[PDB]
Amino acid sequence: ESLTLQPIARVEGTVNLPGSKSVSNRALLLAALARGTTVLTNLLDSDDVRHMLNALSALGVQYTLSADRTRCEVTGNGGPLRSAAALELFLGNAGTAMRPLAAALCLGSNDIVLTGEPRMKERPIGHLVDALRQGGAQIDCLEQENYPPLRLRGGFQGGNVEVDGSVSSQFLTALLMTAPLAPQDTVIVIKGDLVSKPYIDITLHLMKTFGVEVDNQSYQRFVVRGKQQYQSPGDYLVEGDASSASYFLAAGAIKGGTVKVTGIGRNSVQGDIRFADVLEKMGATVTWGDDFIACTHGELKAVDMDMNHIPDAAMTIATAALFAQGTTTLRNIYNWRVKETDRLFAMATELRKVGAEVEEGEDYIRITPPAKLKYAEIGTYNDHRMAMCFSLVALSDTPVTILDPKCTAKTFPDYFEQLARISTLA
Ligand SMILES: O=C(O)C1=C[C@@H](OP(=O)(O)O)[C@@H](O)[C@H](O)C1
Repeated sequence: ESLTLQPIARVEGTVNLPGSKSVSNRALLLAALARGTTVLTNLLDSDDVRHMLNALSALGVQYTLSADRTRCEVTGNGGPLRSAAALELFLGNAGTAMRPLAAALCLGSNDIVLTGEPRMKERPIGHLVDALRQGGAQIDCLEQENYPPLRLRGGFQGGNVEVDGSVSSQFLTALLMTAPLAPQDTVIVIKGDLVSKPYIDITLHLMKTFGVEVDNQSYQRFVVRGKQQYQSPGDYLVEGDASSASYFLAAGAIKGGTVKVTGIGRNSVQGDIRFADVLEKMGATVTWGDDFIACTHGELKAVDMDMNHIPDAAMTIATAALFAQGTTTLRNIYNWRVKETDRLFAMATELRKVGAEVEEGEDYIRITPPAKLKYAEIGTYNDHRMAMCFSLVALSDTPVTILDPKCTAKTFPDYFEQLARISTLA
């Protein structure tokens, strides 16, 4: 399968964002653990969320979904997830299911195997397993240490644990969400640098919404009290997805017009709202509201920036760089290599097909645009963001052909239709 995008002369309009994947999967897990019934509004319907929903169903969590799957009423367990069956749960390539559920299922005495698609068995989890085992969990890495599939037999108590922060923030997120329900207090010491810190902030905001606070000591040590129970907030509104928003804001920066996205704004908890600051630095004009961000085209110039705070939205800058004057350098993005694909390799390989000169560093990428873009078929590596980032090539005089376009469904099934709604073809 492929989709050819014809050259787009102008983008403009207003995009009502689908729900945030990061918020959706945290809120589903917390609602399943909490006391009380939580009603989630603007939940994302995408593969990653569906895998979380299916796992929760298999684990006995009671919930109802609206016809469109964006409103979900979750009856909380008022305690850890529990199954008497020796289940095997398939989690696709959803890190926000695999990492958080691996930790959550270490509470109690279940016997559950977590697995996923071939790529998920190549994505690291050892830093999380190490910390969980330090706290008493029984875990078997059935194929190789440091990777799924995992057999979880429970027993996490708490105590003094160390988690490496240098590869994924999702390990710390998973520990943070599970620790409050453990029988003992947990003191988490961070080994090394912590990457993707804004996603830790999402986790802490969500936990607070569900009635639990922790002591965050400068992102280097976290004190969590055990013996707690999450408390349903009642209604909870899932923010629009700020990572999905990046494509439309960038499209406005490149080929607007003014493109406005709704469902996020200046006070959102998602770190990817800071992507708009990059577009502003490149020369676009950005306007903020409480519930929108808008971007209007201006002449674009390259940037050289540390992108560790926005690793996903940073991919959008890599293709937006094709439209900027000068060489763009994106630094401190090593963990691109361990995500849906090796995104440093993939981004460099596909950018070169459209004519860019690319230096693929170990943990950075440097992109020098060609004078004129070239037509290419873009491989997408079963990575939603490769498809969505390369859609921006068509904001030029050159079409682009996206291979396997349905991979966008990991987080954004209707991406191309939403892009078409704001596009005027040349
Ligand atoms: O916690 C989250 O919701 C996420 C954390 C990030 O991963 P890393 O912490 O591995 O960078 C991000 O890339 C991912 O898409 C979503």
